Amino acid sequence: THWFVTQRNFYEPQIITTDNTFVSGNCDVVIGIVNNTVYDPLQPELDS
Amino acid sequence: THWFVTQRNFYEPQIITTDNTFVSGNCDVVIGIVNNTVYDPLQPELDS
Amino acid sequence: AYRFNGIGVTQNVLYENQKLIANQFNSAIGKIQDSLSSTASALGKLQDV
Ligand SMILES: *[C@@H]1O[C@H](CO)[C@@H](O[C@@H]2O[C@H](CO)[C@@H](O)[C@H](O)[C@H]2NC(C)=O)[C@H](O)[C@H]1NC(C)=O
Ligand SMILES: *[C@@H]1O[C@H](CO)[C@@H](O[C@@H]2O[C@H](CO)[C@@H](O)[C@H](O)[C@H]2NC(C)=O)[C@H](O)[C@H]1NC(C)=O
Repeated sequence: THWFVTQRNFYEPQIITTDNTFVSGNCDVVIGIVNNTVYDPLQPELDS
Repeated sequence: THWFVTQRNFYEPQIITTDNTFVSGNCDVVIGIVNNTVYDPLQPELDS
Repeated sequence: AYRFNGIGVTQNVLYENQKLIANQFNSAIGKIQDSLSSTASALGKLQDV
């Protein structure tokens, strides 16, 4: 039901963030891509 | 007296930060763990 | 994606080129058949034994 990111050799699920991910191109370019929230720790830290 | 972090193969110490470290779990689990203040490079940049 | 990452070429270099990579691979496997169809001289390493 919920998406995560994890180290391939041992299941330890992590929150999908811009610390755990990087970007290239756009959503039209990649085969098999899906829709999901990418969180960012800087957001509550600015807002609070 | 002070806690630093360095690469394994040549002593080049640094202040411990959330850029130098990653988090998992809590202080119960890790045999032989210690305490120190982790610096957060975002806080002076939010506050100033 | 991992294979390419194992040679320091980041995962997205596969995904931004995936059908091109599969065409290069399909072309290369095709050329193996034509090479092995043409001649026995490649298998000298076995026909000598
Ligand atoms: C997928 O993972 C999420 C997050 O851990 C699970 O959702 C949580 O479920 C527990 C009960 O098991 C609740 O206490 C949490 O409040 C839920 N959190 C959120 C963000 O929804 C979810 O149960 C897992 N999905 C499946 C099918 O197991
Ligand atoms: C790290 O610091 C914590 C406090 O943040 C220490 O926790 C105390 O531990 C003793 C022994 O179990 C307890 O008597 C106290 O009640 C604890 N205090 C709190 C606030 O939890 C911990 O011992 C320190 N550990 C090391 C290895 O330095």
